[PDB]
Amino acid sequence: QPAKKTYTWNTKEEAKQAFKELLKEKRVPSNASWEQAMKMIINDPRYSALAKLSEKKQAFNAYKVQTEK
Repeated sequence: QPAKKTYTWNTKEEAKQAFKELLKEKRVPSNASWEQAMKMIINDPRYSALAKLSEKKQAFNAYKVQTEK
């Protein structure tokens, strides 16, 4: 196809994993707002790892709690 490469997810852990790993690669800070983290991660196809934005936010919030303390 005329474009970049797309990722594919089948298990909730894999999709949630790409979203969390997506924030890690985006260096999202633990104090980033869903807007800053979501945009920095949406630019990446990993954002498609989650079909619901509510789960996308839970993974982002969990991502900050995993890179804090």
